[PDB]
Order: sequence, then C-alpha cells, then structure tokens
Amino acid sequence: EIQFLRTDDEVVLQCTATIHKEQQKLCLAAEGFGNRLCFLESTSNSKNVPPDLSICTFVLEQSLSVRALQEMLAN
Repeated sequence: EIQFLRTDDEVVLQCTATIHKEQQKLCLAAEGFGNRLCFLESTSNSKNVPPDLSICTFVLEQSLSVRALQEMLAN
C-alpha cells in the first residue's frame, strides 16, 4: 500500500526554507552543461514562476551496502 523508493526511479531532492517566517520549498538543481555547481530552484512559487524541473531530477542507480561499497572501492 505504501510505495518504496527503488533503484532506477527518477526523483527530486527537496529542502524547506524558513526564511523570514515563511515556508519556502526548494529543490536541488544543476545544469550539467557549463556551470557544474549545484543551485536551488524554488517550487513553492509555482503559481507565479514555473519551476525548471527538467534539471532537478536524479535517477537512483545503485543502493549498495557500505561493506559492498568498500569492496567495490578496494577491487
């Protein structure tokens, strides 16, 4: 009944802002071409300004354990 985040699923990372006693919802965005630095795209003001979700989505490839990751990195 409750869905589980599984690998190969496309997701967006959202964080909440409490600036000046206002709940602002922001997503983690990055433009791979050009500036590699990540920035935030606001999604709480979708009524006034459309969010650019095209560059805020990530795909979860692997969910290896810590020990399995260490063995990966050793080998």
